[PDB]
Order: sequence, then C-alpha cells, then structure tokens
Amino acid sequence: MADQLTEEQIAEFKEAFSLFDKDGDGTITTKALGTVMRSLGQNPTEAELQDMINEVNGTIDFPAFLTMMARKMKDTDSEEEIREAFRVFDKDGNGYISAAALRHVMTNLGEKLTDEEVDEMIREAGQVNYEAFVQMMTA
Amino acid sequence: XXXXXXXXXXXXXXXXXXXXXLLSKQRRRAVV
Repeated sequence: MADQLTEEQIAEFKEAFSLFDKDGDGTITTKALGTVMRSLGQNPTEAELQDMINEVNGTIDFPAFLTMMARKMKDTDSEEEIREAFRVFDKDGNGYISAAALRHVMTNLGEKLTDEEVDEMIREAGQVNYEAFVQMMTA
Repeated sequence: XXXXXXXXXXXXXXXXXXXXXLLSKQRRRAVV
C-alpha cells in the first residue's frame, strides 16, 4: 500500500513533482523522471528507470510516480527493518543475546504470544548471532 | 554385610541409569 510512507516524504514528492511539471496537469516526459530523481540525491542508473515505465504510454502521472517511489523505498526498508527490530533483544548491540533473556521479553510484545509459541520458536532454531535470527524468522 | 554392599551397588546402578536417561507467514513479519 502507500501508507508505509509518512506525510513528509509525500509532501516532498509533490514538491518535486509540481516543480518540474509541464502545465499543472501532473505530466512529465520519460526524460523528466530521471531529472526529478537526481534532484533529490537518489542517483539510479537507467535500468532502474527502464523497468518502472514498463511496470506502469509516455505520460507519467502523479499516482504512478508515487507508487514507484513507494516500491523504491520499501524494499530497502524491508531489508533493514529487522536489525533495529533485533536491537532491544541484546543489551550491547553487536548481535549476541542471551537465551534466558528471550523468554520474558518475547512473550510480552503484544501479539498475544503465549508461552507455547516462543517455546516452538527457539527449539526449531548460550547466545545466538544476529544473521541466524533473520534465517530463523523469514524461514 | 553382603546385604549392605548389594544395596549400595543397586543404588549406584539406579543412579547411573537415571543419569543416562507453527506460526503463520504474516505473524512472523508482524512479530518483527
């Protein structure tokens, strides 16, 4: 969906779109999608653009441009969501968390997890590293 | 005193025998 982004990327993206829009229609050419992304720091090579117009005629409207930035931002955020989700598990932050620490903080997180689900969770996997916890979460 | 030695050997054998003796796919992106 598009609720993954806050207000403040969307108000910035309409700021970039209405700056280089042609006549206020909400239209840009297949050149201007390149210059509107390099105006904000993001510098993709032309293969990254080449698939998105194939994924959406020559008229790139503002809901089409908003959906392409949402997929361009969510893939790196879905790859990096899980490390900061791992940070409250260990006290130091290198990735090493105790097994005795993990049965009171993971049964109390608010998804109605009982004592039985985290007991299945850790014995289908001392202290375990960080990259194994992605290996055991995504499965 | 053979009964005490047999009871101690039986207790040692019993102690040696005693010593020798999911979630859904969206809940895992939810719990993360």
